[PDB]
Amino acid sequence: LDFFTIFSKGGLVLWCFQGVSDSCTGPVNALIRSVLLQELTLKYKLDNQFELVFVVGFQKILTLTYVDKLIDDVHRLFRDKYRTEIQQQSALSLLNGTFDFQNDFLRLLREAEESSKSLSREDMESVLDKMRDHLIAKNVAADIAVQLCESVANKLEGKVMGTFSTVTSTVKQALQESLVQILQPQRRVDMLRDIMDAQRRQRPYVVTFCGVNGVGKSTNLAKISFWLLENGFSVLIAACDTFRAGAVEQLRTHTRRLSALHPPEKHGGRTMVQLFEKGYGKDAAGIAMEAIAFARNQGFDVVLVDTAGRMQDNAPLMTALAKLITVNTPDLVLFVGEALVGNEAVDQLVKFNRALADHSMAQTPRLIDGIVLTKFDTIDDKVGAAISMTYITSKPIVFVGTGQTYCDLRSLNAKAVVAALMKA
Amino acid sequence: LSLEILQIIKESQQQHGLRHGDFQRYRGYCSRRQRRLRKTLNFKMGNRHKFTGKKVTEDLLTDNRYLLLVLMDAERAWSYAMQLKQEANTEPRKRFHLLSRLRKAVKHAEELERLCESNRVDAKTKLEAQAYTAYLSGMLRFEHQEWKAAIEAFNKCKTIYEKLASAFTEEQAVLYNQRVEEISPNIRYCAYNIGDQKPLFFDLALNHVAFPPLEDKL
RNA sequence: GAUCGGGUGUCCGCACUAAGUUCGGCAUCAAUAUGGUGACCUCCCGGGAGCGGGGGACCACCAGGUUGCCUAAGGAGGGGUGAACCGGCCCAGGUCGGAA
Ligand SMILES: Nc1nc2c(ncn2[C@@H]2O[C@H](COP(=O)(O)OP(=O)(O)NP(=O)(O)O)[C@@H](O)[C@H]2O)c(=O)[nH]1
Ligand SMILES: [Mg+2]
Repeated sequence: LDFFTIFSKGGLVLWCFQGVSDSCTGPVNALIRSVLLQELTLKYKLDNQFELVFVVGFQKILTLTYVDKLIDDVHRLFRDKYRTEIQQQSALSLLNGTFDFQNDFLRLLREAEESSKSLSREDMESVLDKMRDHLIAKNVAADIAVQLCESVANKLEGKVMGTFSTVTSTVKQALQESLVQILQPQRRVDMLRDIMDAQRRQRPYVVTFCGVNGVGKSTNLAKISFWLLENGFSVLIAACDTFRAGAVEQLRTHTRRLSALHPPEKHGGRTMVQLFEKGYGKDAAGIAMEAIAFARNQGFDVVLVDTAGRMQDNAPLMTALAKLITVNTPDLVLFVGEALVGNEAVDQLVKFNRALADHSMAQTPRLIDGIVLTKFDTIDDKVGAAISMTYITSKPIVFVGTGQTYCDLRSLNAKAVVAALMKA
Repeated sequence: LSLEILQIIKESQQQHGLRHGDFQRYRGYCSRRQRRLRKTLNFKMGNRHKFTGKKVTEDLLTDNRYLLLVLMDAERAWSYAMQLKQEANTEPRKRFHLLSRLRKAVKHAEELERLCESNRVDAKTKLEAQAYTAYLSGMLRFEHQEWKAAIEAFNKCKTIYEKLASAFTEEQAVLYNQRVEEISPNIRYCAYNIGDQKPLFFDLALNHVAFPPLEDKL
């Protein structure tokens, strides 16, 4: 154990250890991996009763059994010796308490280096099983509904319940809060403001639509082409789907239908929707690079790159797709996944994001930047495909397709999707 | 001439599994890497029904390409031992098989450091191979579970890799200083347990062609 | 800004590479501490037999605790046959010993 910090959940360092040698090295990266990213090996132990976190830094992962016994005795001596300072609601009990735990830890560390030489989980057991069987039947991935349920027996273990609460309604509630915060990815988006920033180098805005076969990449690409034209934007559809029959005439019917609603006469006199196509059988990274150089020269604010649908287990073809998105450097990689897929929503995005970073040759690789959740009008409340997607990926559901026309494109109501999923 | 061994291993692991912790996939990419380096360059060890020892001699080291063959033997036996460290948490006998792959990963890297001692290789790959040996000897004597023999070949690997940084440009020193910083966390743990007892080029000299000051001429 | 330098990537029965796509061949080490199994050899001791009590010797396989003058790699993996007499075991009937 080279490191040990104990702070509260309100972000207040109570006590820290870094050895007599220098001091206080890496207490912030310790907090980040251990509390920030969970809602030298850097692990943690949570006291959820009194809102404490016990972050430790060690090597030789095989000594994890004695490092866990040292966090358990330090956690038992800390919450007993300072039970008065940590049990009060006021943050002025911890600001005014004196946590001189250095001589108690040096004794628990030197003594654990000789061994090397309320709400329990039994109560919350039955309701975490009825909630896991409700998420799975409401189309949350089978294992996403298992980690979700265990994030809640952890969060409420030790904690006292309200004046009017049961075992059932507590794990049922903190599972809704751990589900809205994970369906709240660490990302945001914008509009014309974002193409003014793409004009800081005088270049268009290139979005890449990727995904598995039949989800709605081409049809929702046309709902977003109608949504960009509605905001006054000219969009050049790059037809890089050269692995199918009628993949260019599908996009040419979308360009004929969109250059009818938004013609040059009703736009100022200039072309606003135009298809860039090179036929079938051509390279999809060569038609895409020609359409970015063509939209720059012909003045198209947006390029919407349509790619062919593929599986998730194709080493010679997820190589060519991951190399396309790595090299083309698109502004927003939009994974298109249907709201009808079940447990495959996890395997699609994990292999789609693992490919984009493997066959990438950068330091920080270009990963999927969002999700388009299509066929939303087909599940009717079996909505757990939105949770399975923003769970594994910490990327937002940029659009939610709700039909086949251009007007069936919605923003995500992520609050009522967890309220429908956590109500059983 | 040159070989960036550290850049070779780091971008082959992040691309073939080790970003998500797949040592079984990284070793299989290492074995297919070596088979296809052997089938292309016609450097097969055995023929059908017989085996002959592969000896990478000094004459074939001009290619700047056969050092990657022995390195893919060092990275294959290293990747197998790290996978056997995850399977030894539930099968503690797997540790005996782990330590037999790490003694032959330093032996390939000690035979690959002796090959780089040739005069046909620059002053960059002799020393990337010298201290890739001293890094695998500090990880084997760290898995010996002796904390003292672990900081002896880690402070040796740190002092070698730092002697290589100071000798060249601070831009090429970045690779050798990235590897002293790469093995520096392991040195703080063994010191805690000893004392326990054509590119685009612009012709910017055409913008310098201008008139002399014509104030004295009026 | 007329011709146009100066230079590339589309066209090839092409040149060399070697993340994958696919089916085969060959091949796959050894020593220790502990216990176990199966056989076999050689002594005592009791009995009217089938048998019962005990002392050693040797062989193979086996479990799992340390290991190597061990590998190009050598798991203490998973299975199946174990029969027309040759693994062990539980062995109906039958059968041999017995008054039983
Ligand atoms: N009901 C409904 N249907 C949708 C939605 N999004 C797409 N679809 C339908 O799903 C079908 C698939 O269309 P398409 O756009 O070609 O999907 P794709 O992913 O491009 N297929 P490919 O792999 O061949 O490129 C179409 O019939 C389309 O209308 C949606 O939100 N709701
Ligand atoms: Mg398509």
